[PDB]
Amino acid sequence: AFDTLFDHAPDKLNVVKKTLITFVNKHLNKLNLEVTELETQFADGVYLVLLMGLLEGYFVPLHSFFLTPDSFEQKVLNVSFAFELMQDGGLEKPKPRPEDIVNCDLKSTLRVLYNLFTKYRNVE
Amino acid sequence: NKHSGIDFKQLNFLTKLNENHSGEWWKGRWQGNDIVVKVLKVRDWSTRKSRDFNEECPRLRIFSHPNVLPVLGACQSPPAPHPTLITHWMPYGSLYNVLHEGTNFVVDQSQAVKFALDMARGMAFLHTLEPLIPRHALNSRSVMIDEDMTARISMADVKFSFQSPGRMYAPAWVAPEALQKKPEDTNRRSADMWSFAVLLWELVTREVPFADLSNMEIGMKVALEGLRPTIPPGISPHVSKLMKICMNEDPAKRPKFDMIVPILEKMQDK
Repeated sequence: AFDTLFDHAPDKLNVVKKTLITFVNKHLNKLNLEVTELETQFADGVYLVLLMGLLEGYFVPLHSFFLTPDSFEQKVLNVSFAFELMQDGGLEKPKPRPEDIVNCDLKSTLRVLYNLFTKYRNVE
Repeated sequence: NKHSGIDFKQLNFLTKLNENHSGEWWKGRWQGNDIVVKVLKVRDWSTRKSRDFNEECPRLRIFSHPNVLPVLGACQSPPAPHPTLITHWMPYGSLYNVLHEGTNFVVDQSQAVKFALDMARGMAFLHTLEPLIPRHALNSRSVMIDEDMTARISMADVKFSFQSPGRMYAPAWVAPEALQKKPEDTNRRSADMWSFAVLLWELVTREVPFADLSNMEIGMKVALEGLRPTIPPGISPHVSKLMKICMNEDPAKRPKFDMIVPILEKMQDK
């Protein structure tokens, strides 16, 4: 479904963006963090790590990832870690490469976020 | 091989007790014993991880201290379907169960003090081991309560090298430095004394620490925003003093367990 919707269904896509912003903020706002745009605010992997702990009920020790990544490589490591966490929770390996997220590919970013929303949309 | 472990075929699974991120617990029977079977959850099991489990399990087999509850045995996998630990069944469950999920009489403050002494003795013992048992976190879920109400540090609750390295599920008992630094860069004995201070807090309040927050919120706020348990009002000066020094911000000023055992021994009914 997802690729058809992204390439051909613009209004349906804006509802997906809006729902996703609402979903990520519902969790991230518990840490006083706010997402205003999906295009670049997940690219460094930090919010994906934090979100996974919020959705699955753990803290991630600060030495386990880079809280303030200062390179491409560090971001890639963050995102790859986040994808492992998703697999540890029972999701299949995500389709995008971690590099696709760090390079702000919108379709890749929204597909990852949309698979989180589908699984975790009822988490308080 | 030196040990083959317990034969999985000999275990009789009776009742499921619990399941979480780490695995499933079942009440069972084995060779005439009432046991708890812990079936560990692991992704991408391998020969290497299996070898590691078999080398890590024997450290858990501590049968020389009344306040330590050993692993009675383990099932190597293969040939067991999954790595599994067996312990004797502790009729009152965990300290957490006893304090927060009781259904009958509430444990009295004498019994609470005896829990605290039991836990401090067990920790003083475990702190004599060289090297320390790796990845052992003290919290109320990882202490068990035996038939005569003795508290025992649970060796089956130690995490293995292959389990969830970057996921912490009970951060409310973890020292702020340990939320932020690798174990190699922290004094693990001093971090364990913070965990004990939070258990004193829980024994005083009979509340779950930071019960209103998620685990991520707890770790982030403790690590980065200075969140701490509030010292309860209306407690004796020596309880207050002990909790404050055990929960000192500076790890090097927290006492050794063998220096608080004698305080707790004075606090007991005799």
